[PDB]
Amino acid sequence: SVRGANPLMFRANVLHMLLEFVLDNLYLNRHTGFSQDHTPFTEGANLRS
Amino acid sequence: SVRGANPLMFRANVLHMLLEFVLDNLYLNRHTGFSQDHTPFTEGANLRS
Repeated sequence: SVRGANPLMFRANVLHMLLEFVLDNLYLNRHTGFSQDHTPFTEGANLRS
Repeated sequence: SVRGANPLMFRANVLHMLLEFVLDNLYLNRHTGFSQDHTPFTEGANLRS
């Protein structure tokens, strides 16, 4: 069945999915500049672009 | 808008305008010649041309 799955491998497949979810979050955030606000919604705030 | 100005930039605008005023007002003063008149409402004064 395309719409079916065996309940006896739920734990194994869920924790393999957790492994891939960790391995796709292996990066470093990079500094990408800022710009001083000109509209008065947030006074003096520097927003990342 | 073509007729708009940011109210957060008013002070910088006014300071730049006063700087333009002072830099426009940097001159010396010529001694041009003057001519004596004989006016019934200004007797013998030495008015300048």
